[PDB]
Amino acid sequence: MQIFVKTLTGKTITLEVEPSDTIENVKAKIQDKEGIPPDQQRLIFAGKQLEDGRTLSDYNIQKESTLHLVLRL
Amino acid sequence: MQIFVKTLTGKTITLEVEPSDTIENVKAKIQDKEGIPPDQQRLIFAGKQLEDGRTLSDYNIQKESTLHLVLR
Amino acid sequence: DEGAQWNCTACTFLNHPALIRCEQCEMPRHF
Ligand SMILES: [Zn+2]
Repeated sequence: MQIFVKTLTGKTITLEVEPSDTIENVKAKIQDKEGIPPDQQRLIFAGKQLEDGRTLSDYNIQKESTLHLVLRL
Repeated sequence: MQIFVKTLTGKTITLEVEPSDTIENVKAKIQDKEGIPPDQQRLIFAGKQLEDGRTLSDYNIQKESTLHLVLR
Repeated sequence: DEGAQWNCTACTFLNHPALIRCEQCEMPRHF
């Protein structure tokens, strides 16, 4: 499936993912495309910050869901 | 019982419902009044998005509760 | 020390404190 990743500016990123991919897998995909290191990425879906180890379906993130990306220093 | 559905533009809509009505029943009722397809309706109550599985009583939605209609 | 979840003024949706606009309806956070 494909999902979207939206930053605070509204810039949207398109990822191709399996519902089985972990949040770490997804952060690495964001890192390749965007150059943000995973430890500086906060992903947020349905008002909750996601866990590195957990997977996309653990959060019932499905095809075309939009995750929000927020920085950290 | 009555409940209200407030849209993102201020419009408040009055519905006739039963506590045993499912979220999809509620969406179909909104379709019947406003012509919005259920597939485009998100219902928000008490900070939570309501899921097609449950009934109003599941969500402890009582007489004259206001739901919020988010179109997506 | 980031802040509590906040309820959107437009739809009540309970948001993560790091989001500046409502995740559901996109209304900017009300202060
Ligand atoms: Zn909202």
